[PDB]
Amino acid sequence: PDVSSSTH
Amino acid sequence: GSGKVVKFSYMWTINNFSFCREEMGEVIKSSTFSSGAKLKWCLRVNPKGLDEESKDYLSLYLLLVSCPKSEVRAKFKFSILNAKGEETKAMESQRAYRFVQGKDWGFKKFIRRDFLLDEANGLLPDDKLTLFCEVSVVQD
Repeated sequence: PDVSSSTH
Repeated sequence: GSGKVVKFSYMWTINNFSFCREEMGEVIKSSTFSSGAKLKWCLRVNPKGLDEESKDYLSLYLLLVSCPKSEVRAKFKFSILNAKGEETKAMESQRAYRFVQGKDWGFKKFIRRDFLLDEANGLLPDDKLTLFCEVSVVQD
């Protein structure tokens, strides 16, 4: 897991 | 002949990486690259973390610049190419993620800065950081 966005 | 580019690997080298003094939350964008037959992408790295949670980390993201439809679904894997040209420190999206125009996905804590510096001989040959991003486009 722990995939994230830096835009949203 | 109905075809599609369903997989591609983008290699990106950041020279004089130690010279990159951008502070936490500041970013480095790669040039925009396309995948073929439509889709435009770019990479974004935060040399000193995106935020406090990742202050000691380098943050790495894949951005969808443009797509013909409303979205794009894709699996991705980021890694670093070492001195010997081999892959190391690979991290992959377990599943595919839903990208839309202008949105990115990636790893906030891809790798620790002190680790990258300690292994500079191997991970930063000539002070160059080479990143590898392999993408699997499952829906256009």
